Amino acid sequence: DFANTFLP
Amino acid sequence: GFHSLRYFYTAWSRPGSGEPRFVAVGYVDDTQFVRFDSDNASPRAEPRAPWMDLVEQQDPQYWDRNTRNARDAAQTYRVGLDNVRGYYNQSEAGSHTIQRMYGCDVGPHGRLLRGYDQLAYDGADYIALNEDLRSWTAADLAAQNTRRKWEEAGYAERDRAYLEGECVEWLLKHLENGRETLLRADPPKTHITHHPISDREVTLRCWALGFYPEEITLTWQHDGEDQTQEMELVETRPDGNGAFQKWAALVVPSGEEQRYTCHVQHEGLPQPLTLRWEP
Amino acid sequence: EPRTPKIQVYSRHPAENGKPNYLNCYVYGFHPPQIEIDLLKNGQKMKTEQSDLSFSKDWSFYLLVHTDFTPSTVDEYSCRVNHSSLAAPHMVKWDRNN
Repeated sequence: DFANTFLP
Repeated sequence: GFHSLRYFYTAWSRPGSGEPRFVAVGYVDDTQFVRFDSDNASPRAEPRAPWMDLVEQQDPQYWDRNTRNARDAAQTYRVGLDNVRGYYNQSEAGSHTIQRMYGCDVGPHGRLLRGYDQLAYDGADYIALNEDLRSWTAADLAAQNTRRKWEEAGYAERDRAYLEGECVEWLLKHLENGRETLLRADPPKTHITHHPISDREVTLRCWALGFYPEEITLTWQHDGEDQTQEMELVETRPDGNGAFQKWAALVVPSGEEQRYTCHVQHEGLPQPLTLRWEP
Repeated sequence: EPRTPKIQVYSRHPAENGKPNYLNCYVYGFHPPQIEIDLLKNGQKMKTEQSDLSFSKDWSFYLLVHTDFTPSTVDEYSCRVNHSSLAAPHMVKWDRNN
């Protein structure tokens, strides 16, 4: 799976 | 010796004439296995390697999970491009790029050697997760905006939980399910070419074709002295069928060819090879 | 400030005429990501497949464009790349000793 993505 | 699971995101703006585009690709070692592209109609995560054609039977939720993940990712990097543009007080006229690379290096007994999660903005370091997986390094003042937010949200812990858990577990799944593709070491097919230039000057080019993985070393030697400073060494290139090609060349006096040897090192060989030119 | 693409044009297997091989245009080391890459037959665009955008450790992008091709004696093969780092499109001809 892809990881989580965090908003810059 | 280790294996790697790595993911590569690129998001970039189309200021006037479009919303930003978002592309994601995943690799196990040197083999691509998945992609996502936000430009497609109703965009889905899609397989790119043969064993990935069986994931739907082995994990029936895989494609839906990851498609939903990729589509959320595209939405947040589209906002992320605007946030960062404001950190650098840039105008809305020009295009900009966010990149992300994350994944894990795993040694033999399923043992994590290193986790990483790095971002770049317009092609330069922006923020990176530190090797201890508990802190971030920000590249400049603008990126401190991001580090402070991510510290207060405690995202390092969530990143570390992924890199130590899911990333390691999924490398193992792909390695086992994709053993035929991934756990091979195809040695290069090697030969030497000969094209003279003048009456008494010649180019010797040492070829290596069809090898996997990409790592390889070609060296020319004259009487056992290394010719690295004198050789022309092309960048390794994909052959289009999942393997790689590379050559190294040296210009040499005519009639003196047999005093030059090409040394070839690749994981798929029992022993490194020496190579002479022969009529 | 943009980084200029490097270009290799080559074939999958050592080339001979009559045999149908695979024509490759590998374009790498560039930034920003938007770029136009075409494989050309006698100056006219061939239909072609392009790889999924990816990038290297230094953040520079690389792409492979590739198509089925059959070498001959008469036909010229080139790869045309345009990118913001370039003043105008660059074309590199296929030459059966790249």
